[PDB]
Amino acid sequence: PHSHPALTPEQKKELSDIAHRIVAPGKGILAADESTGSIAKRLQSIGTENTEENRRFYRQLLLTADDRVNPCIGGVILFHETLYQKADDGRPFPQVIKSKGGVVGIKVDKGVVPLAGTNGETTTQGLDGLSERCAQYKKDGADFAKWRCVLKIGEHTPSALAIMENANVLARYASICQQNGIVPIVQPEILPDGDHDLKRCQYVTEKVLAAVYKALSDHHIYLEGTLLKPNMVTPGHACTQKYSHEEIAMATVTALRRTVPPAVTGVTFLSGGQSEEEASINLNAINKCPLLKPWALTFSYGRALQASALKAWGGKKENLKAAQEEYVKRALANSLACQGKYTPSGQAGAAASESLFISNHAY
Amino acid sequence: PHSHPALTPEQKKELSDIAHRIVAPGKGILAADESTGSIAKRLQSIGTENTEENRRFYRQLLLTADDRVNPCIGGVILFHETLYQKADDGRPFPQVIKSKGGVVGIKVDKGVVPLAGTNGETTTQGLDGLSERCAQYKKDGADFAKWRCVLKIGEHTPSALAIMENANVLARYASICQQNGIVPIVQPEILPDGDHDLKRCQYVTEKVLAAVYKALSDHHIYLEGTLLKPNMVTPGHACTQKYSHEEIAMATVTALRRTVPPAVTGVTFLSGGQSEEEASINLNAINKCPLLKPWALTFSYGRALQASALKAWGGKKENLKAAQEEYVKRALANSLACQGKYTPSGQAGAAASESLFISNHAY
Amino acid sequence: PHSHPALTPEQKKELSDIAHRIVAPGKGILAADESTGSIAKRLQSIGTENTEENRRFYRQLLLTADDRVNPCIGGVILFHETLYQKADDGRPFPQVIKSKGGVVGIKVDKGVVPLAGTNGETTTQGLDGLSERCAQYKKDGADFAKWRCVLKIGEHTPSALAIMENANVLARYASICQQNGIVPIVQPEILPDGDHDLKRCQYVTEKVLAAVYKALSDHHIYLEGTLLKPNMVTPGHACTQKYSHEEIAMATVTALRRTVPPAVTGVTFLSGGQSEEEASINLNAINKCPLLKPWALTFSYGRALQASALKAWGGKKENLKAAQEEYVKRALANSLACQGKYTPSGQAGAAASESLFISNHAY
Amino acid sequence: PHSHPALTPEQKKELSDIAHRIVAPGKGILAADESTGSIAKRLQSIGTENTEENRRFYRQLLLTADDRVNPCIGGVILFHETLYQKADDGRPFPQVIKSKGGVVGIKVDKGVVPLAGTNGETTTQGLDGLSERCAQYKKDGADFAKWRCVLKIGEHTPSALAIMENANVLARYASICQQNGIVPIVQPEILPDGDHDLKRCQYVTEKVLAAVYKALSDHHIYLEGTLLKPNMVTPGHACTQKYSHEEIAMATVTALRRTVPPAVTGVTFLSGGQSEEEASINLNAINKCPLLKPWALTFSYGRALQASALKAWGGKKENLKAAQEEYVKRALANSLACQGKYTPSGQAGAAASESLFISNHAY
Repeated sequence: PHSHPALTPEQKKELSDIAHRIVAPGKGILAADESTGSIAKRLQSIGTENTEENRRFYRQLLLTADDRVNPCIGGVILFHETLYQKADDGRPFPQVIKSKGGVVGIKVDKGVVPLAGTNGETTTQGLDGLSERCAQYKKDGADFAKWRCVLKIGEHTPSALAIMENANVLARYASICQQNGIVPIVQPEILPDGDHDLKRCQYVTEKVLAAVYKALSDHHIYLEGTLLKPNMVTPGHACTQKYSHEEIAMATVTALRRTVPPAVTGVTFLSGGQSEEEASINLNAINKCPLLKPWALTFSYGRALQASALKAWGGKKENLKAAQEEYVKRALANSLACQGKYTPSGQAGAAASESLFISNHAY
Repeated sequence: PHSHPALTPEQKKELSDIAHRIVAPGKGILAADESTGSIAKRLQSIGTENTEENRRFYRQLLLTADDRVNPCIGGVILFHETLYQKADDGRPFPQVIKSKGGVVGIKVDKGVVPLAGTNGETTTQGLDGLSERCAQYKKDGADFAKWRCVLKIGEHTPSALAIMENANVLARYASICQQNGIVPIVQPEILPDGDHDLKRCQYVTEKVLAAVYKALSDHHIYLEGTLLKPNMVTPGHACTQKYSHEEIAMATVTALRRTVPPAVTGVTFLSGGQSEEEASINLNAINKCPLLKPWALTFSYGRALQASALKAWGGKKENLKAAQEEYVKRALANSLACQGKYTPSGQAGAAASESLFISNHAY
Repeated sequence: PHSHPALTPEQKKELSDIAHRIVAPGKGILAADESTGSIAKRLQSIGTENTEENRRFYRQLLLTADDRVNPCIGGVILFHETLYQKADDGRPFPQVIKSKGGVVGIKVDKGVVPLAGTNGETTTQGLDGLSERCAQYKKDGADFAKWRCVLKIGEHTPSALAIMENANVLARYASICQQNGIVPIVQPEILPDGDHDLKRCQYVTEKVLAAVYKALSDHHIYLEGTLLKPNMVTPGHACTQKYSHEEIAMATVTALRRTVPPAVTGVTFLSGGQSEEEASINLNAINKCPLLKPWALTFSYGRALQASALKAWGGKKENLKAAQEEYVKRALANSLACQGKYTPSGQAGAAASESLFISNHAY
Repeated sequence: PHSHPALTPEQKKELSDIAHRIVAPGKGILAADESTGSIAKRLQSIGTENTEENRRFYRQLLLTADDRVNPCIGGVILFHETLYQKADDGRPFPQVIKSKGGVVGIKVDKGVVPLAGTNGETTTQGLDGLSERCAQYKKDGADFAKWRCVLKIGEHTPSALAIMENANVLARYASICQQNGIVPIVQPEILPDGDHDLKRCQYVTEKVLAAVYKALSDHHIYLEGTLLKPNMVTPGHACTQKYSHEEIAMATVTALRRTVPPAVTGVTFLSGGQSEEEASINLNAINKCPLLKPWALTFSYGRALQASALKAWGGKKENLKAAQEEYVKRALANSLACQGKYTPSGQAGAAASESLFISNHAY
């Protein structure tokens, strides 16, 4: 082959520094990049009207939490709208985040689209004008981008086409980001839907990650200047078998060790519909695995850090401090979990809200 | 594998019918899809200002060609602007085209962007919202589309990356079109730049087309519902070895036979910076090549069809008829070219001219 | 990519000449390259002993069928052993084939081996020292070779690995043959085993063929100096669905039209467990198909040419002429069929049962 | 996709155990697997005529080294012949190796052959019947195997065909080995020949290694049951720029971190023409590199351990005592280097006993 370096030693350093700040020991990411529609769903759930001020207010609640959260929050992913909003104090949101020590992030993909000739499989769009948008994003304080691709497990899925196409689009996305001084989060999300077991998800996860990394190589991506946002290796939600958190940990860590080169700065896990406490325990178990993990493994949770806070809010202005507190709490818990210092680990008799698929009711 | 019907019998018939209609014996394609920036160039070089009206009247000037052109033009590629323009008679352009018996085409790509880490190589964007766009274009009279990818020959180009990426993006575009009833014209354009010889161009052409058709296969593309708009196999514009028309025909056809499968309805050739006459002589030669050609070998020219017409016009509404006459003659000339029934009134056709590269000034 | 001529003009011409001779109009291939274990089975079924002497006689009988066979046989695929045996007059078997106007071929693969981590899939060995074997084989009268690869349709097969691998091994084999002056017959054989219907077989046939030609292109294979020996697109042997011959014909032609480039000199179909009649009938139908077929569509039958001749001989030298006329009959019949001239023969004792049950009735 | 366990957890256990035993901290591999041809070269140099007895005695000299080498040698690669030879005490070589705590390895490839249509590139053969040989080798005491694949850097090398094919063959060999309980050493050898600089060598290695691991994944290879035998990152033997061992180590470690998954048990570097001292200094530099290294970084030296021992021997039995001491010292010197605890007694000594390899008069 022949080389024509995409980045200079100076470009690589900036990307590497940013990537390292976000996942520094004890820190994770707050995913509060819910689209106007997604957020509308949540706000509706807690009986609050999906209004402009309301959205700007709920984001304030999170980004304006007391200094207690600072060493826990390394990065915050915002939606295009939020990025251009102001706080009560006047300060534009990206500033509030930076003053507290966090790196500003922005979701740039434009949704998933169906791939013809498959069984409900998709790919993601958003590459058009990405360079210009990323250029403008870096200008407006943003440093890391988010892009979501989704894969499904089934009898004939994920197919080779979905694996190939999704891997390629991720590499294209990452390439443009790196050119604009923006560290790209690679997010090949494998859906926990179905009744497949643990090994299956682990096999599929390994296959997927393998393709992903080879594509990044083809597109000449500076891996140090990237972060991996994968799904935890877990059994399907409908799976009848039960698994210990330590099994989940072992599955996940092993899968990553067989595919993710040590050059990748970090792995920020998705909650994948797990409960707040469950997400912590699993994360802690992961960091507690006796296997050599050369990358940082932390969190990139949305609902798993907001659930209780959203409820505590309920759209009530007076519940401000109280709701923020629930978030500060989830914050600390996860700061300890990414360090394997989060005590809550050995618990199951009253920790899993999925015993229905274990009961005779599933047979 | 396992089948998952990308299209129904009905959908396939429509694509095939449209496709076949475009390249019927004696018919070619007029490429009038120059974007605002490219059309400016033309009007600028002749001497008329880049006015919207000047562009509408100009394009009218082509599409209003008397019935003589009817059996010649099977399709016309339009740019978005032109699509919603009306002729002086009040009738919208797509309808005018149709009343003459031609099929309306629409360019859908958004230009080429750079592939980081390459030697000036690019890919093409346009996929975002392309599905909804095609559906709108179809309701509006468009039955086929055009997407231009470009590849270059150089000491280290085209590389594996550019080849894979361009063929992949093309397959994507082809899938989105076929879903919406629009026949996709696949354009893997290899530039004639450089001092490379005929054999080099033939070689890379073969490696490009091969990757392309493997790509269409993976994406489950309906070949019968597509068309290939490639470059003729010729030597580089700065090459020293002079070749006969027969030599370029034989090289072109052999490369196609080695890569393009029989199911592809037709091959619409690009001019490639060739003079109006050169294009007709070459095309004619390819059709006169003794080798078996199972697909249509016709044209999809732009400059080769409107060079003189544009000139004759000179922006003056009074130059109208003569300008139009130039076009008809190039339409007729080529109509016979794609049938191997054409002959320039020379002896062994028109000769070759000022090629400083095939002279003492190239050493 | 970057060229590096694998063959000189003369080498290409040699290969092309040979390939074209084998598939001249009205001609096909006699596949009599049964391995020691294969011919043993057929011999034992009729009670005849499996000795080199018995084999030499059986092969002798076929190889010297009356001159009426000359125009029907373009080539004969022999097993190693036979290439070195002589006819009763002391003349080397290949020379007996050459004398009759036929081309000599040799089996070169070393059989299929299990693929790990698959559902009983395989690949084919035989590469080691193949270039040396081919140089010698060429010296000894062989002009074309045969390499068999087996793919099986199942709920999840052929897998991406089996397809990729089998295509790669074929391309390596072909390359070696072409470097030693021998025409390689690409045999991507999909088994009729299973209860999959026609549609399923066509889809699988199309996916596998695309991969094959991409690999051949990747390994710089000269298509004109190759022959493709595939399966006709038919329903699985266990399929309950009844299909007419015209459907079988349309499916097979459609699949080839969509994947086999026109530069391929010819397609030599194998019988695939069909009866002698079925083989002639389906191939005739194939040559009747109203679609454009740029390549010679012929036969490469083993059982479809011998089954009846084997029942005439029955191990007794007395039945020499009886056996020979049977095969002469089947050759003449397929010669018509490969030209779409075969008149399907009426009830001739068969049409209830063919020849090889195992035997006829013994207690 | 869908899994089909190529190995049972127990087989996986055994493979993992072997791989770990080989590269235990402070241990490395002695590559004494020279073919009859290669060794004859070394013997000629010391006026020793290549004979069955001489070879057997030189191997015995090396293998009978005093017990200090035991904690240095985790394994020894042998050639077929040697596996069945016995030391003067009546016990077969494999038994002795094991007596000294070492694991026995065998070279299984059948050498390289040229790839058609490339700039003199090659691929490796040796797969035919490999499983049977593996079953035999295991029976006789071999626990791991060696397969050499050669890659060359130049103006247009390695080519995609060369990367693709070699990576694929390596994977096929690995699959076969693991099925027989033999730990396969993946050896994608990039030649130091040429005048390319450090940057190019590092860039090429990364691309090759990425391709290799993608192939291993595709073929379902158990990484924990394999080892990697790569070249160190160094400029070509014809390069004129001066590089320090620190730059060498940095380039080397970096490339590995970017491509080799943490699951790979160990990495055994090969001599690469380097002098004995150069090898130890470089291996040590590598271990002293401040970058995170998840896998064991050791050696698999042949000439970098035998050089002075052969010379010392000089074909004189008296020099037996002498020769053995030279070996033990290099081994002890490398046991330390693979632990980053080695130090040169001032200068080195390369140009004095050889003048180096590449291109003095190269064959």
